[PDB]
Amino acid sequence: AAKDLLKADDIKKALDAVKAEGSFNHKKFFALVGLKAMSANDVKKVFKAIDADASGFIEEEELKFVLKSFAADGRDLTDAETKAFLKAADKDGDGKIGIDEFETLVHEA
Ligand SMILES: [Ca+2]
Ligand SMILES: [Ca+2]
Repeated sequence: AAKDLLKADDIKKALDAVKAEGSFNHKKFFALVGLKAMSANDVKKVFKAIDADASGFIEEEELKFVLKSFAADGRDLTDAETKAFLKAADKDGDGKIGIDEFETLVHEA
């Protein structure tokens, strides 16, 4: 759904930089693809897609396929890479990244 809403080549540079098995962080990746360039509104729409279980929330499982909107199966978290996104974006440390938390980590990425 966000594959046509992106630049295409921007997703090939971020994923090509993290493809390693633990080379993903979340800042250099999103900063590359260009998700922060989107507008807070078009960001709430990017998150609505991150929301895998349609629960207006980004749970740890979402993090596993966080880059799914860009690729049904693009970057497959290594597990440790998923433990970074969760402890790098979850500021309140609640276990769920709502929008403001997500759009805040997508723009500061
Ligand atoms: Ca959710
Ligand atoms: Ca949170």
